[PDB]
Amino acid sequence: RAKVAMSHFEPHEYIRYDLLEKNIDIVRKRLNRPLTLSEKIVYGHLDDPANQEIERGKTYLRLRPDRVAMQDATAQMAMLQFISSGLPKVAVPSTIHCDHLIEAQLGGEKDLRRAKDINQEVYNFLATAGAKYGVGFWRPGSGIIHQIILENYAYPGVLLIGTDSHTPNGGGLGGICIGVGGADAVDVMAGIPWELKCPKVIGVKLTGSLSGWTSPKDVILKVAGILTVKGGTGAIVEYHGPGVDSISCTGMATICNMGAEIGATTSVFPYNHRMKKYLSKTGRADIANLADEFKDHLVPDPGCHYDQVIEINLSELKPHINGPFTPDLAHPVAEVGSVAEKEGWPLDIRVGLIGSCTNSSYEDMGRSAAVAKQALAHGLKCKSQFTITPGSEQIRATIERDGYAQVLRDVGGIVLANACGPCIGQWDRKDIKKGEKNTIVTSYNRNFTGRNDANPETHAFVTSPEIVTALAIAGTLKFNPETDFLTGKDGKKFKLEAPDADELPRAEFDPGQDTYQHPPKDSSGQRVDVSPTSQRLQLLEPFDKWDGKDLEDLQILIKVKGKCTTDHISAAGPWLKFRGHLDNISNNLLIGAINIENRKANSVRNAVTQEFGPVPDTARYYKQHGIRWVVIGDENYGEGSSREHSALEPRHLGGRAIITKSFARIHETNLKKQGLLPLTFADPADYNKIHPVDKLTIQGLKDFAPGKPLKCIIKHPNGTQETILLNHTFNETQIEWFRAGSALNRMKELQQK
Ligand code: SF4
Repeated sequence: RAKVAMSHFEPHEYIRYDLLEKNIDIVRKRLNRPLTLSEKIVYGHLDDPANQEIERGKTYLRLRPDRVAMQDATAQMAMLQFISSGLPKVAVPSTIHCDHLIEAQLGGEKDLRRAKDINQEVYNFLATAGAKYGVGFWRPGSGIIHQIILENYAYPGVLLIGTDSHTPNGGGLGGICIGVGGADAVDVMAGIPWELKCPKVIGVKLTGSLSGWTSPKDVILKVAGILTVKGGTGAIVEYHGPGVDSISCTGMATICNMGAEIGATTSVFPYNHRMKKYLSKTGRADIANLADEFKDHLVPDPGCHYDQVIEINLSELKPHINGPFTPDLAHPVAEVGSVAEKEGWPLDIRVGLIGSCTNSSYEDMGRSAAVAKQALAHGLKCKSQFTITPGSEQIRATIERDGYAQVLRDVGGIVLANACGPCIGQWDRKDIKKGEKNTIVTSYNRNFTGRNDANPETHAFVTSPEIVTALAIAGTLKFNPETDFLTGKDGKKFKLEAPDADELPRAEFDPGQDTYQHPPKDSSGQRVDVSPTSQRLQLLEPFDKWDGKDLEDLQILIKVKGKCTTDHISAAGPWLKFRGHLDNISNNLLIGAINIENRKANSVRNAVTQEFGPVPDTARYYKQHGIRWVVIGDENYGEGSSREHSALEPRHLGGRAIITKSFARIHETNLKKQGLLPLTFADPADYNKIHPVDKLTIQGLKDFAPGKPLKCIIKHPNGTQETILLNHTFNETQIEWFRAGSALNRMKELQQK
């Protein structure tokens, strides 16, 4: 067909829209109905379009992704599992992005220099494993993974998977970009079909157009308050309607990004002229030209069916601020001042933080700068502390050039390295004592307990970058930028005009310094060295194969009450130091989860000793003594981040099964991948029949089968037993992972020995 390369770094890897077209046509012949846009891109990437059973919410699709992207907090364990596979080279375009391990402390260059010193061992391991297996490497300082992907790798119709739950960001350029755990990335780098449960499709019709202070972030802050954090589970969110053309390409990426907070498989927007424009300004006019010739396959079919439709009128949407400890507690900015007051949420804002992958684009920096120049024109500066993270080197170089960074420095902000930083708790915060109740407002996405600064009483609210700037200048939540007055230096009351800024640089982007490192596709005879006494890296020992028996008299390690996020199961911040060391990071296992017995975090009863202690220590004690254990959880267990450490750690410390009312998708897949049994109650009221003291037998593992429930015998202390039924969503591919001990063990059996 055309020979248009997938990116500037892979001149020989061509976009296959011909293949996409061919597969869409095979599938629509079978289904005889309109296809949504997500169905076109997803079913157009099927391994076997002619034979695949396609039922939304029901069948597992065997897909062929176009490329794999990893960031350095998850790439370590994905590459250690790739090293166990024994395979010589990755089968599809793959990149590593070093963005998670740069701690904010001093700002910019100083923080970057220090992270390069502190994290040398890790960055060295990833560059070397990258050179050897043929993975591209974006060096520290290059930018947050999703901003580098939008700028260089996402195009209309791509199917991309990434080891990070905010990989949906790339839906802002018309592709299907899905968050997975490191073991799923290994399947694709290994060349075997990736499986995904066929999604439902929620259509969101946008009407009207944005104006004034309302920005793209408000659309997804409103959708999250509507759907709630579990409302998107099992579905792709597909935006459509006349209002779509009112949003910039990075604005579309913001809305798709935070779809992660409602549990959605991903989100996507149809190819339009704002995307074409962004592709041309990022050096990819030939890809825009080819997508124009294939435009039919890059928009939804007329009259396609959504399983749920939501309609939002962009012209009536007002500025929102969500939180404090869930991203779906939504408030208009005009009322957060009074709800806070009523609820006892601290009103004075300590720190205002703009950035993260959700809101770090050129336009976000221009709109924040536009608020800040108005304050400056009245002789004001931020009352709160104010930090700014540019999403990539190209954006840092261009906002510097076009004057935005200096305005933001002059109102009192500190520009941080192009990295996650305070968003995953990589922040050396010292203005509050630990346990001090305080409020910070961010333009981030999650705001779970102790995620930004490990302080559980920090109240974090997420909003748009221009509203963080306005509230940082006022320093109080009781300020509405739309209505209220600030007092300048000169004694006059003045009002903030709504920010206006260009979506893209008028001139071209300044690319900044060189940060990509191509694999030697010649040499590749690197030895990857992992010191056997390293505290940060450790080669994996394979998990045990299933012994062929039922699981009798399992001890309950903990019965969790309430919300149990992957940040509750395997915290980040200081623990990021150990993301390549399974035994060392297992010391944070479930330390944030609330135990129903006492309502305490990290305090469970050891069954043998009858002493209450830390959860990691109690799991190690049971493991040491041969006691197999179980976790009993509530609804949406595993909400959040895709980090597979939340599944690897319970497997390492002797866990066998996790029985909940429901699971978030990526955690449930990670649990099956590591050879654990994720099971749900056939009747959620049975959660109330199980007490911490009871022992459980899971029965019927011998004829474990797709669609057949498992019998659980609850053994009460008084001799009383009760049988309940537990559902599972395993197909026969996944039952093989369980029988082998893990998915990686199974792949190694298929290597003929
Ligand atoms: S959500 Fe935060 S921690 Fe996760 S990739 Fe984005 S900026 Fe980094």
